[PDB]
Amino acid sequence: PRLFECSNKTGRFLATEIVDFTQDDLDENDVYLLDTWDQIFFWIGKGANESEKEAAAETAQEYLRSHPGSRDLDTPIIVVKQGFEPPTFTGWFMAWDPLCWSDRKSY
Repeated sequence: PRLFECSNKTGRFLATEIVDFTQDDLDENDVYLLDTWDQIFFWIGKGANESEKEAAAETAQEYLRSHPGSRDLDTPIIVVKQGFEPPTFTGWFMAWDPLCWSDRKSY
């Protein structure tokens, strides 16, 4: 439910948590972490450094430890690339998306 913007300034990576916000505050290219019930959605843009995605990935696991379940952490994460916004992920937000009918258009 809560995001996590972690990016490096110049040569050092910085980890910062971001309260459940909307896409409006969603920076252009940054490393965010959206932990949902089914699984955590890892959104990685094009600008996001290779290290940021790595550090921000492990830093998030720390929070997951607070969640229930036993080996729920073993579950794999759905990697996301820059330029793809599925109507499923958006549902994880508090503000519904009009693109939720992307499937209704078909059988």
